[PDB]
Amino acid sequence: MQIFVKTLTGKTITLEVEPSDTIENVKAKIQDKEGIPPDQQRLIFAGKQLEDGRTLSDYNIQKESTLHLVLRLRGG
Amino acid sequence: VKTIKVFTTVDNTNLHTQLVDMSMTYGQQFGPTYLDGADVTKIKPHVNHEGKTFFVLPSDDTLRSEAFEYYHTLDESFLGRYMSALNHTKKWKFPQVGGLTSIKWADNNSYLSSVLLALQQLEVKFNAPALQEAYYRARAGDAANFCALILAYSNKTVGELGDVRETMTHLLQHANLESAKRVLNVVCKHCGQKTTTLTGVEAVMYMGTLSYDNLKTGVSIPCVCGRDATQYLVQQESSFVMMSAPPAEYKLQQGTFLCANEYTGNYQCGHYTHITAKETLYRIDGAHLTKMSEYKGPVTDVFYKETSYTTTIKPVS
Ligand code: NA
Ligand SMILES: [Zn+2]
Repeated sequence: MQIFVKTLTGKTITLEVEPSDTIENVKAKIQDKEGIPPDQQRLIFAGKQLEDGRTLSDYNIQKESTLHLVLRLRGG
Repeated sequence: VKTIKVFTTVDNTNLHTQLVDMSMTYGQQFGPTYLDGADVTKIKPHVNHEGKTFFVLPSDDTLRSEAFEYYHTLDESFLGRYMSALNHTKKWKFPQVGGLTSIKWADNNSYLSSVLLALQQLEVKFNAPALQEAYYRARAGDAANFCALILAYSNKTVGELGDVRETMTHLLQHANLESAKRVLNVVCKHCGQKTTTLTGVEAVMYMGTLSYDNLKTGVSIPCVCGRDATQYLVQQESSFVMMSAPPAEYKLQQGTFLCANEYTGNYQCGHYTHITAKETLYRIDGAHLTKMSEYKGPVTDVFYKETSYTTTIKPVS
């Protein structure tokens, strides 16, 4: 299925995924395509934080869903 | 064989009597061993150690049980990481600023000071005895242990750059949020209405807007049909909410929020300060205080008090 990932800069990344895929796996697809390291990536779905070890299915992320990619802050 | 008597512990409550050989290192006897945070594994017992309490790694069934009950983790690396952090955090200063325990800046700790400052303003209780005990001490101004625990629970080291929202999320996994509940509706002009219910940590966190009012009145979100829909809060039961967004210019006004933090910098490196609403606004930067009637800057998390909220919005006809 297709999902979309909206970046901070306003780009929409388009991914081919399955409900069973982990969030970590989705981050890996983002990385190959946009060069964003997974350790920086934080995926959000309608305001909810998504966690690496959980799956798209766990969050009821279905076809044509849009996630938001935000970035970890690096505060001293 | 010459010996001294010492006590070992993983929880500082259950003490285990030991006789240690002066000719052997602590590492030869207990494995990793710490005295008030300091790693003494490589050294031999000293006459001055007589009767003192040492922290050790959980290396038998009893110690593992005691560590699990105290820390609420099964991570074998936990105590070691906790002690490693504590050796540094015991050197930090914890001034009272605007009536709150803060942290004087050191070791990239501004994100930790903002976590600590915010927690003290929330009606929140921890489940893990290690956190209960250390948090109580932190409220009292003795925050070294609590700070080292934040680092250990977050899997971060002293000096590592950090994210207040992420750190809060880790900590709140150990908080009693069993009755925290959030109901959200999403309404699309074409697709109609969908409702979900969140509990625990997910019920009190949000990433996308700083404004609690906005969550109440409607946030524009993409719909799977390709149009925009409106997400809004139907019901909230919790003692607070934390509303977060990527840092952006925002105005904090008196009488409208509990406390907040701002992040100055970029995605490579930034610095946090805390804003608390008292008789006026107080901006707290470690040991420093600046009073102000309003704050405009790159706010990234805002906290609001709550008890029970129910929407006035009705289903579409
Ligand atoms: Na701070
Ligand atoms: Zn729709």
